[PDB]
Amino acid sequence: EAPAAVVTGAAKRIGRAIAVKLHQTGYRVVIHYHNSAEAAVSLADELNKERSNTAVVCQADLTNSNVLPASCEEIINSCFRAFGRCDVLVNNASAFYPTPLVQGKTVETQVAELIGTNAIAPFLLTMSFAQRQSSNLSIVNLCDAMVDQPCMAFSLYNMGKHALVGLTQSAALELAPYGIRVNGVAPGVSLLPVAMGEEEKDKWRRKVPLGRREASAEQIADAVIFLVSGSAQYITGSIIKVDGGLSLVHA
Amino acid sequence: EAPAAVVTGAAKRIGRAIAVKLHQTGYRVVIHYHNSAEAAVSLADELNKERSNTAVVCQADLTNSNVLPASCEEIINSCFRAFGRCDVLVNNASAFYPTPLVQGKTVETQVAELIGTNAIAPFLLTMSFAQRQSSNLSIVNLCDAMVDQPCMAFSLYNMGKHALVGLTQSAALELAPYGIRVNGVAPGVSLLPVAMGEEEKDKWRRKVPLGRREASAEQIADAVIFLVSGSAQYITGSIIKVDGGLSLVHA
Amino acid sequence: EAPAAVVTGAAKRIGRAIAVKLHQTGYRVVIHYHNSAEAAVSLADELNKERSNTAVVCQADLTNSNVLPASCEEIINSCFRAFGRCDVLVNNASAFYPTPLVGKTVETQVAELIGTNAIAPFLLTMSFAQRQSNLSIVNLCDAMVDQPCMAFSLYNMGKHALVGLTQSAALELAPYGIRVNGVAPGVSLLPVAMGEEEKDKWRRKVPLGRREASAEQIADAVIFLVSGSAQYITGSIIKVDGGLSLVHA
Amino acid sequence: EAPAAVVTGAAKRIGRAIAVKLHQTGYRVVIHYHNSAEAAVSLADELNKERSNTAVVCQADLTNSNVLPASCEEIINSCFRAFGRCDVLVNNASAFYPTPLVQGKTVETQVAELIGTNAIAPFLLTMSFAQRQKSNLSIVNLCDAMVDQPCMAFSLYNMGKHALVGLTQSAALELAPYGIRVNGVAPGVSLLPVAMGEEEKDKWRRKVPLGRREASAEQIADAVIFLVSGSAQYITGSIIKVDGGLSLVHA
Ligand SMILES: NC(=O)c1ccc[n+]([C@@H]2O[C@H](COP(=O)([O-])OP(=O)(O)OC[C@H]3O[C@@H](n4cnc5c(N)ncnc54)[C@H](OP(=O)(O)O)[C@@H]3O)[C@@H](O)[C@H]2O)c1
Ligand SMILES: NC(=O)c1ccc[n+]([C@@H]2O[C@H](COP(=O)([O-])OP(=O)(O)OC[C@H]3O[C@@H](n4cnc5c(N)ncnc54)[C@H](OP(=O)(O)O)[C@@H]3O)[C@@H](O)[C@H]2O)c1
Ligand SMILES: NC(=O)c1ccc[n+]([C@@H]2O[C@H](COP(=O)([O-])OP(=O)(O)OC[C@H]3O[C@@H](n4cnc5c(N)ncnc54)[C@H](OP(=O)(O)O)[C@@H]3O)[C@@H](O)[C@H]2O)c1
Ligand SMILES: NC(=O)c1ccc[n+]([C@@H]2O[C@H](COP(=O)([O-])OP(=O)(O)OC[C@H]3O[C@@H](n4cnc5c(N)ncnc54)[C@H](OP(=O)(O)O)[C@@H]3O)[C@@H](O)[C@H]2O)c1
Ligand SMILES: Nc1nc(N)c2c(-c3ccccc3)c(-c3ccc(Br)cc3)[nH]c2n1
Ligand SMILES: Nc1nc(N)c2c(-c3ccccc3)c(-c3ccc(Br)cc3)[nH]c2n1
Ligand SMILES: Nc1nc(N)c2c(-c3ccccc3)c(-c3ccc(Br)cc3)[nH]c2n1
Ligand SMILES: Nc1nc(N)c2c(-c3ccccc3)c(-c3ccc(Br)cc3)[nH]c2n1
Repeated sequence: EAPAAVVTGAAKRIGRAIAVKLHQTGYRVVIHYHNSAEAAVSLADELNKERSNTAVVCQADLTNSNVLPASCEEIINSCFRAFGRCDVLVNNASAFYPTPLVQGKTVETQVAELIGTNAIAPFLLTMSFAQRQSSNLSIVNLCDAMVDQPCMAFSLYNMGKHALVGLTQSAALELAPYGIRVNGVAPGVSLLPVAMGEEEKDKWRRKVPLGRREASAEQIADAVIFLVSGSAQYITGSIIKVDGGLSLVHA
Repeated sequence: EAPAAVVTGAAKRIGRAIAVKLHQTGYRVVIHYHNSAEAAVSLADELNKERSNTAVVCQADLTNSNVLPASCEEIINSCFRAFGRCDVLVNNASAFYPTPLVQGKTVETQVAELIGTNAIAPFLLTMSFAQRQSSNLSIVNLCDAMVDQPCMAFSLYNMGKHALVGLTQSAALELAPYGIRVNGVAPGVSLLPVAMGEEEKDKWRRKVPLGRREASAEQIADAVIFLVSGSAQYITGSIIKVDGGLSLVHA
Repeated sequence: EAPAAVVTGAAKRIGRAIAVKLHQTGYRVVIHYHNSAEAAVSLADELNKERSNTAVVCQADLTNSNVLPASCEEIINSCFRAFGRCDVLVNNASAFYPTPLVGKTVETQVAELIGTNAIAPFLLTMSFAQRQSNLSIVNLCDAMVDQPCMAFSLYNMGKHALVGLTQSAALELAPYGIRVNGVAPGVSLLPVAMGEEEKDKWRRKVPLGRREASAEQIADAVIFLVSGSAQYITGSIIKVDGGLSLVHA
Repeated sequence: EAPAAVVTGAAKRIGRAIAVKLHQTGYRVVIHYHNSAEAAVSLADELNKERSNTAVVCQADLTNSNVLPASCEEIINSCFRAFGRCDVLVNNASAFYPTPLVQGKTVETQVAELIGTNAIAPFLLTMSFAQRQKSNLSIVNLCDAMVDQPCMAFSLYNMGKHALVGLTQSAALELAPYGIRVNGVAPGVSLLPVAMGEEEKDKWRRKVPLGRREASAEQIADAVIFLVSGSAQYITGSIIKVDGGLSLVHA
């Protein structure tokens, strides 16, 4: 029978691309979302129309809180519900905005959001994924290739992305006895943020040595697909950059 | 007059060695502690017996919560109250224990203590240290040379230490325009846990290529006070391992 | 027409599996070898007997010396002569033996270890870039580069050099559309030569399945990096180590 | 009795600054040099005026060749003949010029020079240092903080420096039983070529978060002094960036 995948924040952009490619590949999918209800379901529609009863949505806030453990357990239960199993988890949902260390939301809701989405939620979803368990179980976390050359005033965001690296590695180690492989994919400049002015998008595009453009979500998705495939059966603890060389450029 | 430093989790072991070294090099010191009140006031007595009015204790749970921001603000304030300045902050305090992904603290609490002590409280304390500001201002984060080869089942801890790497870097970037340098010191195996039985202590020592033993607490302190000193005026963002070669030893 | 690939040290073990997989994917191949000439011409038969005229062999010593640049120029040149093109270069060949800080001369140890693992790869890359689709290079790195074997420093030195090439050439060749990346095995394809004790010694260390990578698992990552699914990947090095580099002493 | 150090390319600039400081710390010094005989000797003199019979010079080419092992072995013997002991070795001489991949030394020569100076000579020097020694014995390699963010068209230089990281770690591990520590110091932007236009110099300075200026050679030397000191006695395999945050700045 077909294998099943959760993708968090899958309604749009890189998560959507990841869900769709998983689906094209043969996976059933749980499309998680938080605010983007309509677009989660029009994606479920498009997927179901290709193959019936192979895409469900599932809603949750992944901010850090007393209920996040329960919420994450439910994101996983929702895959066991819909489809009777969970083979793959993709931690993609991510909050991303500035948090200057100096003044010239409150700071703890910033902690909860940035940290929760980017680290703690992936950790709990990792627990829950593992608890339930010729399989090919793997997890893939959306990392950041610029993690060691971070943007100005984004410390919390970066602490979250650093912790996810930490999680990737710890969980790879601890869960390899179970055959649960844990890897990551590190976009650099990919789909630019929607509000960003077009002249700012071009600035960033120009930085990238491979063809002076951002990666398509599709291109990110391909690195994910590879890591979930049987061609990655010996890979765990690896974080593939997909950055066009961006991480290599000195200031 | 004499500079002032805050050392978190300073009552004993490595934090006490830092406090002491900074005091001998001529700093006044805030000795932050959590539960170890006796050892803390005992340390501050010794240090004030050496040099009257140069040491204070300040108490605070560094567990993550919505008041942790004010608790950190107050640690910094305590230093400005007692001494009129704050030149150096050492982020030493840390919670350490297994958090197995697969199986009595709640996980939420496990998250709050492990992330909050090793990453969030430092972020917050950095913000406040920055906010409150001839001078040689620096921060020194106690990190972990094994961060990329972590203990089995210490994933929340390892995510906190990783995030602490991220802060060190992002903060160093963000606060260099203020002349605030931000660096780290990364033990490997130093003073073993108080209640580890000698036999297990030795398994760990035998792994150290340089001497087959652990770093004394002073050996850690030395790296700290180097990084604080004017012999490091241009160092920012560096984390210095003090692991006697252990991170280089493969399995 | 079908793309072409150079694989160094492709007569046997990982290098061979890589030449084979690239052939299955529809590439023509230049099979480089040094001493393993019998194996090398046998491989070429297999592949040519499967698709005619799609494999040649090419002998070279990749030890550092003043004729290396010429040797490396000629390996690339061999691919152009045999196939009219060269889309992919795989730096695989590598010398591997202890060189303690306390057989052969230290100058011969330097020239074999640094040559094979670093200098030939740099030379071959140069020649590859200068003779010019989905063009790219894959360097076989080493997942244990930052946690090495005791006494293997010339070797390690080579591998570190390789990382730097991989990055330096990734960045430099990008405006020419050449991608450069790496695959980094942990403990892989253990010989029958090694003792059961010593083979089990390494196998016990690997978190994922208590075993070494197969030649073909290392090759899989290679072909992923040359494929149209890696078009935005350059500068990247993929560990394929079953968790080994995450294991503390 | 006074300890003794070898410093390669000690005539000028950073290595001289290292020699001076080792000297001012109490070291007798071997000042090695290749073409700068006149400044080598003027330094030997300046130092010997300070303390008689504490500084010699030793000329050699450190390009890779059949005679490099012997030339390196001599350099070490030179310190032994002069001072009766070899305590510290600082590998600092480096060739540095662009070697583009794509269309007037021959490439064989460039290899020999860039890899010999940066990598093979430090290895051969490390062998002989070690061979003689079988206390506070340490080696310090001058590394590069931009080694993973390389300058465009400096592949052979970058390979050199990369191999050097590899030696540091390899040697640290292997020489640890002999009590010999092996560390590195990783300048980012220090002394700019004398002849480089100030307008070109400023483009590098302005990159540097910490004070928008290059490291002085004494700042680099402060890190080396630390590494050789008794404060660094458990420190091996470590590389300390001295870069004012430039390694942290993205494109
Ligand atoms: N874009 C890039 O160039 C880039 C660069 C480096 C790394 N990455 C990483 O690659 C991944 C994908 O990036 P992206 O730009 O596609 O992400 P994105 O557009 O910022 O957001 C991804 C999704 O995360 C979900 N999300 C945000 N906050 C949440 C919360 N509190 N609870 C639950 N879900 C939440 C959102 O879902 P709803 O819309 O359903 O509310 C959103 O659609 C991320 O992990 C990102 O950090 C991306
Ligand atoms: N020891 C090692 O071998 C080693 C290895 C790697 C890294 N490091 C790092 O070096 C630093 C010192 O190590 P160590 O072994 O001396 O640390 P430790 O004794 O395990 O912890 C130091 C102190 O941190 C404080 N702390 C713990 N939980 C807290 C909470 N919720 N709120 C406030 N404070 C809390 C405690 O103070 P009270 O006693 O007053 O409660 C504790 O005494 C740590 O960051 C550690 O991770 C040490
Ligand atoms: N095997 C592992 O576990 C492992 C681990 C980490 C990294 N890697 C890397 O992955 C790659 C493949 O590994 P491997 O174990 O398959 O390699 P291997 O069998 O040790 O060597 C492969 C080939 O390199 C060639 N070679 C050696 N010295 C040479 C010289 N002076 N000139 C030209 N060619 C020479 C030999 O060709 P001939 O037989 O024709 O003489 C040999 O067949 C290597 O770069 C290796 O370092 C492997
Ligand atoms: N300055 C920087 O910004 C920077 C940045 C990153 C790393 N570093 C590293 O820090 C170290 C010192 O840098 P620096 O700028 O002061 O050095 P440098 O001036 O570029 O060169 C140092 C010395 O190396 C010697 N040298 C060159 N080729 C040689 C050969 N074939 N054999 C023997 N010696 C040779 C020269 O000695 P003679 O003059 O006697 O011929 C020269 O004075 C170097 O290893 C460098 O790579 C420096
Ligand atoms: N969830 C999420 N969304 C994003 N949109 C980004 C973006 C993003 C922001 C601006 C332009 C392109 C991508 C990044 C990001 C991280 C480090 C650096 Br250096 C640069 C960008 N992380 C991100 N994470
Ligand atoms: N606050 C704190 N206390 C500690 N006692 C440790 C210890 C510690 C405990 C037992 C034996 C050696 C060290 C560590 C630690 C970090 C990485 C690895 Br791999 C292993 C342990 N972090 C620690 N952090
Ligand atoms: N060209 C080449 N051949 C090899 N056979 C190896 C081997 C190898 C060694 C022992 C058993 C099997 C393969 C490795 C290798 C590198 C780092 C560590 Br830590 C351990 C092994 N590199 C290698 N490179
Ligand atoms: N032996 C040597 N000398 C130098 N003068 C440099 C310089 C240097 C040359 C000009 C301006 C600034 C520094 C560098 C260097 C390292 C990383 C980058 Br990204 C760029 C240059 N390495 C060097 N190595």
